[PDB]
Amino acid sequence: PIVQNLQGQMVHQCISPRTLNAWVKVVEEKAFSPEVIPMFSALSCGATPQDLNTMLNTVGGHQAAMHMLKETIDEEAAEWDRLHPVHAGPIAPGQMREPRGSDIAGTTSTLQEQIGWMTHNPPIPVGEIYKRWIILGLNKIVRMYSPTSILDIRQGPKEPFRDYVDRFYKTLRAEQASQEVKNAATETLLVQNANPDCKTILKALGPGATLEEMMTACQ
Amino acid sequence: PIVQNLQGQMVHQCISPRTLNAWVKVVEEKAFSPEVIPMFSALSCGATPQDLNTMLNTVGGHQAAMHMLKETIDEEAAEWDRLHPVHAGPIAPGQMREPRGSDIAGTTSTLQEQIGWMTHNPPIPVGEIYKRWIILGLNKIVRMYSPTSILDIRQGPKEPFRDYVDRFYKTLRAEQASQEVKNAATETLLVQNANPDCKTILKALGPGATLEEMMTACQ
Amino acid sequence: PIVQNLQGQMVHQCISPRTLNAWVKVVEEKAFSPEVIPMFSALSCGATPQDLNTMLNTVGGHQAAMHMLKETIDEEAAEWDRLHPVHAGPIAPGQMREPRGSDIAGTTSTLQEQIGWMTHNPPIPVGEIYKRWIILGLNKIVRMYSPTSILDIRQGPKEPFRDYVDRFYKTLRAEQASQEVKNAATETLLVQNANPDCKTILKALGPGATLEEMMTACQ
Amino acid sequence: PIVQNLQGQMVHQCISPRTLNAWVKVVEEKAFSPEVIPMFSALSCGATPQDLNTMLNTVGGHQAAMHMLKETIDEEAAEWDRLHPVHAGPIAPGQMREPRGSDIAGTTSTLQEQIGWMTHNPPIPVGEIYKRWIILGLNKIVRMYSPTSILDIRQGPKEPFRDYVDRFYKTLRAEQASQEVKNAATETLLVQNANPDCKTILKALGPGATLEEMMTACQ
Amino acid sequence: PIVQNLQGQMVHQCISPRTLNAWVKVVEEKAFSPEVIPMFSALSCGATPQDLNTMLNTVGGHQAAMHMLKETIDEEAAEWDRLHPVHAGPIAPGQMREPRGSDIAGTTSTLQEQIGWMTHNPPIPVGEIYKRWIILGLNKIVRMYSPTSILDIRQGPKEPFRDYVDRFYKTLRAEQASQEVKNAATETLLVQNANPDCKTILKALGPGATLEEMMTACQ
Amino acid sequence: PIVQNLQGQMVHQCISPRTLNAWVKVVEEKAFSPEVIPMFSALSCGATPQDLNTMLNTVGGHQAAMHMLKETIDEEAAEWDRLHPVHAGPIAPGQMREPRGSDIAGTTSTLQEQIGWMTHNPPIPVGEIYKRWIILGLNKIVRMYSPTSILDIRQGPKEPFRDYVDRFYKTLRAEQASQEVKNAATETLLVQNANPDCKTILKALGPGATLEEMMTACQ
Ligand SMILES: [Cl-]
Ligand SMILES: [Cl-]
Ligand SMILES: [Cl-]
Ligand SMILES: [Cl-]
Ligand SMILES: [Cl-]
Ligand SMILES: [Cl-]
Ligand SMILES: [Cl-]
Ligand SMILES: [Cl-]
Ligand SMILES: [Cl-]
Ligand SMILES: [Cl-]
Ligand SMILES: [Cl-]
Ligand SMILES: [Cl-]
Ligand SMILES: [Cl-]
Ligand SMILES: [Cl-]
Ligand SMILES: [Cl-]
Ligand SMILES: [Cl-]
Ligand SMILES: [Cl-]
Ligand SMILES: [Cl-]
Ligand SMILES: [Cl-]
Ligand SMILES: [Cl-]
Ligand SMILES: [Cl-]
Ligand SMILES: [Cl-]
Ligand SMILES: [Cl-]
Ligand SMILES: [Cl-]
Ligand SMILES: [Cl-]
Ligand SMILES: [Cl-]
Ligand SMILES: [Cl-]
Ligand SMILES: [Cl-]
Ligand SMILES: [Cl-]
Ligand SMILES: [Cl-]
Repeated sequence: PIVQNLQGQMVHQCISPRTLNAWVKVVEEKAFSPEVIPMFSALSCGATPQDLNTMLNTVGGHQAAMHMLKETIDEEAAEWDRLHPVHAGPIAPGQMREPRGSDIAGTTSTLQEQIGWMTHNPPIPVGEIYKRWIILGLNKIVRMYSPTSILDIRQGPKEPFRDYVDRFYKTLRAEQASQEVKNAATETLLVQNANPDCKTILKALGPGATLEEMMTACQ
Repeated sequence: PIVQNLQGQMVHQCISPRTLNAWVKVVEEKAFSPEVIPMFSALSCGATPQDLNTMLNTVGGHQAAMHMLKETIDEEAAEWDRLHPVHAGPIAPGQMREPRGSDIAGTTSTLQEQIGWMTHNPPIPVGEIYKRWIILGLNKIVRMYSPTSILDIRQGPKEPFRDYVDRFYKTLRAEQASQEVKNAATETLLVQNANPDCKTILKALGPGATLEEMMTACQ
Repeated sequence: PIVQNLQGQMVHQCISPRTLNAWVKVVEEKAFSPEVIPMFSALSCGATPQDLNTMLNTVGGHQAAMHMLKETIDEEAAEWDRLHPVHAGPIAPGQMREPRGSDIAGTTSTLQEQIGWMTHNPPIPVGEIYKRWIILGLNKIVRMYSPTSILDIRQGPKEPFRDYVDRFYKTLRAEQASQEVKNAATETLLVQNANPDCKTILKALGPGATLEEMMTACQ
Repeated sequence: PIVQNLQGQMVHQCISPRTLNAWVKVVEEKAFSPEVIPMFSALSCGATPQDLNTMLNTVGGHQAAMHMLKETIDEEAAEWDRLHPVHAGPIAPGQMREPRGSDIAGTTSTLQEQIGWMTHNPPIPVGEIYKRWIILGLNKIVRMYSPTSILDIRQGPKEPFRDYVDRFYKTLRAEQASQEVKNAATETLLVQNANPDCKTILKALGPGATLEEMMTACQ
Repeated sequence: PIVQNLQGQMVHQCISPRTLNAWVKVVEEKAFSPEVIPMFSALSCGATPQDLNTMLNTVGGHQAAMHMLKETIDEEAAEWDRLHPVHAGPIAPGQMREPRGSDIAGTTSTLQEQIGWMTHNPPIPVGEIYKRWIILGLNKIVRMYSPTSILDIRQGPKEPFRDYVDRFYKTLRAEQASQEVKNAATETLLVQNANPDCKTILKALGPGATLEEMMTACQ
Repeated sequence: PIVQNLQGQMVHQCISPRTLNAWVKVVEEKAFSPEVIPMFSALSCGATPQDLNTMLNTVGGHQAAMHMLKETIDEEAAEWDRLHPVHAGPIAPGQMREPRGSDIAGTTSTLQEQIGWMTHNPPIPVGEIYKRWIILGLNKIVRMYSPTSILDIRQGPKEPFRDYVDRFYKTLRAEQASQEVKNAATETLLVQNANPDCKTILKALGPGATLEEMMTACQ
């Protein structure tokens, strides 16, 4: 990654074996669960496009998802080239060439060029731009591999309300619905999909009840 | 986190894989036991709002609690906006804009802005302010998930007084009662809920006896 | 902890996940064995009062001992206030306020104030003062939880003298007797509690024999 | 490796025990799977030719592949000598001698000479040149040890399309075919080798369908 | 330990949790085998007397040996006081007081005083002096706990000569005999204690044969 | 080891617990396999003679080999003294005394003297000179403990050619034959010791075939 050393200058460091192993293990253990994406974003803190390609390519298996990830990366790279056409001309002695879509993806750019963009003033954060493309493609993989729909998450007649809400927002997180549909899930599906005994209690609670108040009422 | 390097300047460092893994493991092993909160506060030492959101979002499962945590965060963010209304106007070339409630929660603020507030002179510690909101919501989760009331912790007729006091303050810690009710628990419930043999000995001890004196007397 | 960086200035560092995990594990594995106290003192090297409270509060269970530890801390804090009454008045622009007993315990003082005392010239080592209070309370827990008295440690008729001396000083260490009673344990109880065959040999050795000479004679 | 320290100067560091152990373990666990090559490239970040020879020589077993790796290294070293014949003459007091093919492979060059080339201005990156030779030979080992041909990867009549695509691109990755043959694998073999039910659905999808659209259609 | 930082000045660092755990584990696993002593010397590199007492006191059990270690430390401390009687008088503003025997053992000296002696110019290496006393006492424990004498290590009639020499020098190492008795062990006891078949071959080899030549001859 | 810090000056660092443990473990797991020697050379990067003696002495067991290692060290030390007789005379205030053979082995030299030679200008690399002696003795141990001769490595009638070549160069590596005998092993013994079916195919391949071509032909 490109990290600021203990002197105030942005320099390159090699990706650590701890970072490499941590990313491989979480994919082996959790696959494409929703919480893997924030783990990927944190383990790739300050990562160059080369570091991002390293983390992706060190993953063995799940190649169906890894190839869906490449298509999303190519789609975003093509959109970047449509919005940022590179202007031909010799690069000034102290400047950097404009990055193409494949340059941000680390496939047509060298590490020195990636360091040059990320450490420029003002900097071109090709690592963070590439990471946005990767996380976008990873989120589509999480939704595709989500097995259960939120409509099928219903509380059992003897299931504790706490365990049911655990399954509810676990499923809703993988579905990655819109903000409007997710915010009202507390007042709509969570009450509708509860068992008759708890739904009766939640009805007498009235609208605008917090999740803490709803879980307390059905305990 | 924002850490002072070995030169006296506050700079940003990426959250370490050791920190990321340590927080995920303690939640997998201890869930929301009371001692998880001081572990979260220590692992998030100097953490930015982005680091705090990272630690929370890397947690898979327990989504009922994680969503109760979001509501507490939104409640505190709304209270911050009520007490600190942002004043409109162009930001001076060397100053920072006033953070909104969602800016402290890391949802509407960039890392550069969070670094700008935390490294300002005087600094706006949005990371520590956000951590106060998170710990507040985490403490409410510990109380809700506390299974046993302190009134039901009674010493068995053959249970050693040491094991009974272990269960007593373990339950009392999760209940997180007031300081007045918790301080007098030594002289009130701890003696009342003891078995007849030890309660007789603790009665002859008289008021004002230390826990060391009470445990010694019933050994 | 407050550590001297690689430039000669005392600055604050966050407590490491390795330090946090090491202290939690040794309590889970060894509880309050005598050797846990030097491990606590080493793991808390240069620790601030906040770091000390962190290590104590991350311990789940053993709450009977942890509450006995709080009473010892409060007793020492009250003794500190009796010997150091804070003088009222505005603090000079470059000075620090006098710490109260609860300030050294980290309950009424901020981290910045603890850094201010520990890095002062001359420094007020509130971390080492607090650690003395904690170790004092921890030593009382080791004695209370010591199951066997030194008077009951006797060598078996067929027990090797080496194993008996292992049990002897293991028990004596947890008892934490006075220096006078512990120094003469070599010449008094260790010989008296040996089996008849080894006691006969140790009698012919004469007074002033080293433990190496006594163990060799009964081999 | 040759790493830039926290002062802006390229200096040598010893290869860490974490790096040494991580490379030995991944070979013990994954042998010559395709994802081992990006792991080798990352673990050898900034590595000198001596570090590269160290990582290769610490591998016990797989000596058939390790000897095939030596022949590829010798072939590339001979090609380097054909394109870069060293010019005889005394080296200037501040310059470096031209590296031979065996000098880049670390067999006829000292560490000081490798540091001299890598830290030169302009630098001769003998470590990255050697790594290109090693990765080239490692890729030939991956293809040779690939057990299954892509033509034999066909979807079962009841096999889910997701698992079939997992096996498809896993096999195709080890085959390491040309870019033209690999890019069209989505529109050609992946549909041809699917079961009759999914092939019918993929036919009605039409050409130019993304892998995300194809996997969704056969779910 | 007192380590030279990355600026050329000798400063104090806290003993690491890795060092603390490594010393406790090797004692739990190997007890007082001969190879534990060089491990103790390496783990205590640059250690202060406080660090040395920390490592010794973190050891639970083996208290018979740990108390024999204290007597050896007191014997050496008394010998130091006999050779270095402290001269009374006020210490100059830039000097250090002469260390007593108990000051080197870390029992009557503070860490600041130990840092003052070790970082003095010229330095008083109280840590290395104390370590010599500890290693001296540890070596006496290794000899006492050595179960087998070198005279009883004889090669079996069917035992391979390699395994017999393994047992020979393993026993001889724990005995820690004199240099004269240990150097000639190759030409004396190693041949005398071999089986009749190998002793016949070693006799025809003649004097002055290396261990490599002796092991080859009896293979 | 003597490592260049982050300021361009060669200073001493204590050998890390990770380095100490890594060397002990690889000897416990792999003994004296050929790949242990490059692991020893890497773990001892920049090691002083004291660090080298530390790594050797921390090895418990295998004392037959460890004593054969001492004789090789003494042989090389005697050869060093024969080629470098120390010249008597007082050492200049800024110079270092000439190292004897036992000084390079770390037995008659202090750490300060070893630092003085290694950090001299020009430096006397006593650590690398000692390491050459150790690796020389370690290689003789690998050959002695090699159980199988290369002449006895023959391909089974149903053994895959890949597994046979694995056993071939594994045995040849431990034998550590000459370069001339090892280079022609591809064209001589590897074909001669193959089964009749593969030997027939390798005969029709003709001379000068690469190992990749030979393994492909017998697959
Ligand atoms: Cl690492
Ligand atoms: Cl995987
Ligand atoms: Cl994310
Ligand atoms: Cl450019
Ligand atoms: Cl609940
Ligand atoms: Cl880490
Ligand atoms: Cl979890
Ligand atoms: Cl807390
Ligand atoms: Cl701003
Ligand atoms: Cl008790
Ligand atoms: Cl850590
Ligand atoms: Cl515990
Ligand atoms: Cl202590
Ligand atoms: Cl103040
Ligand atoms: Cl004994
Ligand atoms: Cl390491
Ligand atoms: Cl292997
Ligand atoms: Cl690669
Ligand atoms: Cl040169
Ligand atoms: Cl799917
Ligand atoms: Cl550590
Ligand atoms: Cl132990
Ligand atoms: Cl030693
Ligand atoms: Cl003094
Ligand atoms: Cl042998
Ligand atoms: Cl370490
Ligand atoms: Cl071993
Ligand atoms: Cl080597
Ligand atoms: Cl000298
Ligand atoms: Cl093959």
